[PDB]
Amino acid sequence: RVAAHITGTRGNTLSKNEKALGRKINSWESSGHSFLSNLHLRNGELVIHEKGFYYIYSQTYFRQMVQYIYKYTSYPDPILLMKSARNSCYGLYSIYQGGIFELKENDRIFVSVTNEHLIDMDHEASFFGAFLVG
Repeated sequence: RVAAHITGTRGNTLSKNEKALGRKINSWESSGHSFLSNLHLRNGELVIHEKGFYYIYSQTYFRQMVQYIYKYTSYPDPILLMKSARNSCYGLYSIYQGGIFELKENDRIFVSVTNEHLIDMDHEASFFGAFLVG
């Protein structure tokens, strides 16, 4: 089985730039409902082992709030796959988005966000994963 769901561990009050927009999230972890099967975690990125279509999704709890999902292929710069944007009026702005994407062996994917208004790493409120579809 090829699948992964990694948890955001929180230990609340948490734009863009040339190559990648927002700031990359790397505080996930492989006791919080997160696992790794035929995929691993490194530098806060999901490294692909098997080539195939993958339904990638991410929920970032914000507690211009835009969530990004990049892929690092055999190409110098990060390739943006999906982007979920929101704008506030306290606040509650969870953001879920997913989509099927073709990946090659060694492709690394990561989540990026605009900290426009805090991000809560509740292992239940903020996760990142993907799985092989066929």
